[PDB]
Amino acid sequence: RLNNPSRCHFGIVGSIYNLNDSRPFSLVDMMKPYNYLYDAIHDRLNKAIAS
Amino acid sequence: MVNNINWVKLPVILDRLLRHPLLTDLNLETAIQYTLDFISAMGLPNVYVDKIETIDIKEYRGELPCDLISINQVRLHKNGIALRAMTDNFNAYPTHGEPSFKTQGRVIFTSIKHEKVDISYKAIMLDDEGLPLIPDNPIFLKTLELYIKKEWFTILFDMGKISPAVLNNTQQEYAFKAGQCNNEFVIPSVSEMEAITNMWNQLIPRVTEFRRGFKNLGDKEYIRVH
Repeated sequence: RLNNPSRCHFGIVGSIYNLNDSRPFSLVDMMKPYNYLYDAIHDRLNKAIAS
Repeated sequence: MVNNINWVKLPVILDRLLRHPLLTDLNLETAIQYTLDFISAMGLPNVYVDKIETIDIKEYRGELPCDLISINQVRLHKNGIALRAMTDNFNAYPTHGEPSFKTQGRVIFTSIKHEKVDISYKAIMLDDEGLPLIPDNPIFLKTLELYIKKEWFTILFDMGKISPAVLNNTQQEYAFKAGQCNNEFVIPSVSEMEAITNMWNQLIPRVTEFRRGFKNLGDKEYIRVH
């Protein structure tokens, strides 16, 4: 940068999709419990279909 | 069962029967037979002694223990995998899968040629004398007393030495105490209801506790929080 000799970084650029300095609560995180419940209930459904 | 099976010797029942003047010709010899008959007719699994005993299979056949009455499980010794009932009609017969078993007498017919199998079986608790040993549960004792009284009165009625009303009363009382004794030994305790509860509520059903020795049947099913 022009005025600050100490401003430098690496080629790596990115972002965390977080809320207020926390770890990111992703979309998959907030859909995962429902997917697990779906899998368990469909397990019951399949075992019912077998019997 | 809520209560504990404290063992007592067989003539405890003759203490109680012989209170009746009409049962004074009863003996230990008669009590043994009718006690074994009562034990079988009720079919309570808490009255038997659980034992585990390994045997060798020579070729689809193995020698069975002497005191065996009923088998809880058979499994392979090296793997621990349980065996199922054999449905095959030509098991070791060749022409020109998973392991299973079949037991008739002193012989167990497995589908495996040469392995050691572990058998978890039920026997009768014996006395210092080679005799059956009965629970001291006064419900069990009263029901066995009423069983023997009912049989003796049935003989005496076949003779005509007892009134039909007396036999009818004896049969009524024995029937009620038989039902009550059945419920006493079978209704689970608190720990057995925790095991049954942990068997009952599974979000992910567990359907393979036969493979193990039903070890994890009453284990609680934990779901991680997300």
